[PDB]
Amino acid sequence: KRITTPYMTKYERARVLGTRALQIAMCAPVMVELEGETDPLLIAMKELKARKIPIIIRRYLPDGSYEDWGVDELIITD
Amino acid sequence: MFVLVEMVDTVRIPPWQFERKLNDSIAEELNKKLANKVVYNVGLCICLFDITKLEDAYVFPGDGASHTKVHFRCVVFHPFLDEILIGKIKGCSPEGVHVSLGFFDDILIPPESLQQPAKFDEAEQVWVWEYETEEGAHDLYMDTGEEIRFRVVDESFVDTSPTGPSSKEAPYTLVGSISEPGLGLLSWW
Amino acid sequence: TQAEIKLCSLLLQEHFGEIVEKIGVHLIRTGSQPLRVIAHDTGTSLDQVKKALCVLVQHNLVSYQVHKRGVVEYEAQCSRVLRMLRYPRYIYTTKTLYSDTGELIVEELLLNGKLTMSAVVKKVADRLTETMEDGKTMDYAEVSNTFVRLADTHFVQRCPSVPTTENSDPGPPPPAPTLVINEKDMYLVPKLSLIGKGKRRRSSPIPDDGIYWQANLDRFHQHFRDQAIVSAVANRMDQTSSEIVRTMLRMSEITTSSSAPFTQPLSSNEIFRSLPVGYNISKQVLDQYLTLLADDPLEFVGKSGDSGGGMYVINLHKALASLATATLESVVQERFGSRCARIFRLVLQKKHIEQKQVEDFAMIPAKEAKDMLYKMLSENFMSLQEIPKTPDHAPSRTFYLYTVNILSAARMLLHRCYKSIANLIERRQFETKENKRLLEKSQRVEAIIASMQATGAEEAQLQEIEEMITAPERQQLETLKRNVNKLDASEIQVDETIFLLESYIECTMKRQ
Amino acid sequence: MEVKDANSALLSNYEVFQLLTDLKEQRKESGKNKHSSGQQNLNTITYETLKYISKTPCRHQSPEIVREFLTALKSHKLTKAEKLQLLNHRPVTAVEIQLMVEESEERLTEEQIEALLHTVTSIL
Amino acid sequence: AAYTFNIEAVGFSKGEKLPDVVLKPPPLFPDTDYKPVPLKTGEGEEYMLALKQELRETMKRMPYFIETPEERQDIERYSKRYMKVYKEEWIPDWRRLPREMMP
Amino acid sequence: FGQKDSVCGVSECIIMGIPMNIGTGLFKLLHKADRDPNPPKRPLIFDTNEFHIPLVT
Repeated sequence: KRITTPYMTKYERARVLGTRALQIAMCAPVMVELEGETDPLLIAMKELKARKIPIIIRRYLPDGSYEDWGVDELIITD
Repeated sequence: MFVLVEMVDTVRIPPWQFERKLNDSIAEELNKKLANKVVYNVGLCICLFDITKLEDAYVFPGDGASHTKVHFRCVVFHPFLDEILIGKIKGCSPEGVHVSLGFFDDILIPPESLQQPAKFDEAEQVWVWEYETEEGAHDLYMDTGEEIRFRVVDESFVDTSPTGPSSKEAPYTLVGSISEPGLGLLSWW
Repeated sequence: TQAEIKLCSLLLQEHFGEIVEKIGVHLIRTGSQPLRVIAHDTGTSLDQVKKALCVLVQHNLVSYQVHKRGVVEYEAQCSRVLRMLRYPRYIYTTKTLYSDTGELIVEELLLNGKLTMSAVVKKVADRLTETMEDGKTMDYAEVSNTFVRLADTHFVQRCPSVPTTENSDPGPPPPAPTLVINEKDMYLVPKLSLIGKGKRRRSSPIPDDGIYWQANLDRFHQHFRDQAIVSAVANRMDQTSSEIVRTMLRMSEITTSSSAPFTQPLSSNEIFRSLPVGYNISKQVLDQYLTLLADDPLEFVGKSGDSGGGMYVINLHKALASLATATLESVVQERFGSRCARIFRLVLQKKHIEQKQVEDFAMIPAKEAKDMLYKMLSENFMSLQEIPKTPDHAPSRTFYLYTVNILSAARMLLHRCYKSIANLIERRQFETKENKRLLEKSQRVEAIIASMQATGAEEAQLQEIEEMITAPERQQLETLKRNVNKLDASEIQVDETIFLLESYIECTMKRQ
Repeated sequence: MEVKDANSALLSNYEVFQLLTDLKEQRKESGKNKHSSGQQNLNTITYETLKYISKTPCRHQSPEIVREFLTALKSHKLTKAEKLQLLNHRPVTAVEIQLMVEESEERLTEEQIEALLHTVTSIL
Repeated sequence: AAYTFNIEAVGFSKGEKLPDVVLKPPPLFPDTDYKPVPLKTGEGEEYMLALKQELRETMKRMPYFIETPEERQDIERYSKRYMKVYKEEWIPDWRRLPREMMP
Repeated sequence: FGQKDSVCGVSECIIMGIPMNIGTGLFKLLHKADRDPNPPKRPLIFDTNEFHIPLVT
């Protein structure tokens, strides 16, 4: 089982959108059907709202044990 | 004369290659990086053999490319000591008989390991050997390079790097012997 | 003592191996450590630590004590590791003063470290069989008769003995048996009635158990100091005076400490009686010799007495000071030339001097005197003094007095000698490593010539090794062999400088 | 990069032949891009290594040939590296098995050497 | 050019004969005028030279020499078993050694 | 003394130019590539253990 918080924190949201917008700024395949949006940060936020970002967050507890969370299974919020 | 060498490595997979299965891309990127190069203490890597364990694909900060740590095995031209090979002759020299081995070029035969009844040239390039009854002193190591059979007795690693302030010798030299009975050209035995 | 640690690393790696020299170097370098931290600070397995510590404590290379809470803290002796180098001189001096049996006894002692009397006489009787032939076997009794002659002369002594646990705290065993050295039974040999014969290696319950023997290296150092002072007198005065000095040291052998500022006084009436009978001498000429050696300003002897007629002592610390001063001036003479050794002896005798005084006294011009002065300052032979006028200590307003201090220069010369032997051992091992392929090929061909040499050795195979390609590189094998022989000979002969320096640095210390 | 094992297993040249043959089967469907000189190096070393091996006597061999070859050769008191060279070079006379086997005149009797030649020529 | 320190405080009151500007660094091994004194030979000094070589060849075969094991060897050879020599193992006196020495 | 200073603290992470542990550096990201860990191995034909009983006794 996994004991940490099920909400995506604001730091996890910031870095997932950062790494995903950086990959979309290079020539990565976009998972959602974009509609003429050019700025890759907007494309990353549209991927985040539709839950398709291929990132696994590995949260390190300070003793050394870790937990793998998919981005599609966190509870994102405003 | 080929061995497996278990190596680990970090392979930077660029992000335009995410549409393709990771095992094919790891193999392609490792063949683009290890082929035809001499690793300092194991020898000359020919090509990848297989990938045996493939750990998790981190994304480092500041780059979108996914790095992953790969356990693999690779075939390597590393002939062990006292081993018999066959290869062509490139040319002769005052230092000895430069032997090509197909892909690999620097196999040198010293004069001290040539066949003993003749060890010297008449200020001519091509090295000679003398037998009394037939072909006295006119036998020769032709530069067209018919296949000879030799025996590696020494290998040497130099760490060929730009020595001195910045920002052509061979890193894998291999010295053999030919003086045993039965060796030499294949036309002689 | 970084030079000492490097030399001890080389000597342990040569005479014991790798995973024992790691433990020896760590014990020399850090000091008193318990057993678990020898394991942890080195990184090896614990069983290798146990085997390494036992093979070190066998040869008396590490000591051990008991402390609070029951821990055993080991400690290596750097001096005892350094004295592993003088083993051929020990084996040569026991062959000099005794037979080949007394040679092989001290050989088995220095090789095994600690043996019992029965084991060492068995091994000597076994190893003398190859030296003899035609049915004659060596027996134990004549070996034991030499062993007790060594034990009487104190070259061989007994190890520190275990305590009797039935008398000493009966109950649970302590972690370490707490060995104690008994002054009484050092040289009391155990009697043996068991006699026998040595096997000729055909390939086809102990009364003195626990009594172990070790070579007493301090007696060998005393004998070497005796030979040093004897050769010094033999080179200065005469052979007869040297034999008188040898007789005085022989009478001073068993009666004084190895470290004493002045030995026992000797009456000349027993100096006369103790001389070997080959000399035609009288009492009066002996009195002349003793009073003319007392006239020497080198002062190897002193009067120190008036009763009983001729009362005479021999000097120890002044003699070792003379020998160390001769070594320290010999190295300057051979390194810089005679005209600089003149300046060194001048700054030695006049205890303090200046530049103009050197140029006047030495008959050596300017730009060649000061050159040699400053070369000897750059090599720590010769100290400055700088008597100051003001407390500003400025160079413009003072006087510089040259000074030779023998102690600091002798310590410096010892530090150079250690690194010198370390460099020679480095060069020998480098040549053997770079030629080990030809060495093993020569080992193969001598194994070929060695097998069936006695039976059925045809002369054709003697040519077939010469027909083999080892014959172009037999030149290289001869070059390698003469290089290794010269490096081993120099490694031996630097120890003569090392001992003469180490005796002086040892005797100028008090240990209070 | 880091090497866990410099010498992990010895290879017959047939395994390397089969490896480069299977590498040729899926290559050259999309040519080089002139973005790095890595594809040039891979093409040259794969081509020239296969061209060298294709004149050795390790062509026309199979897995089960090597299986029965090591099976028949198992009972002769030889090392790994000698059986490797005997598999690679296909000796046909007796002068070269004197080379490929160390102390040939002391371990192997002349009849055993002839049986070894027969064992080699009978399978390959 | 002029210096921070005054040359006159160093010397050179004439102001001439300055030390020359070195072009090439001095060689690694300067030539020395003198040589070592040749060695001492004799019928006693030569016996130590042979005994010292006997000490190495003996103590490498004694059981006190803890062998280092062979590591990552490439091929096994029939010439390898000529090299390998089995040797009997000495036993420590456990009464003189402490208790923690026991395996 | 030779006292070794860590670069785990925030200010020296800012000095040495490495990303710090607070904030958006406390975790690590992973890419969810279509991967297959422990893939099947190519068989060794020559060097197996069953064909190579050792020579020495």
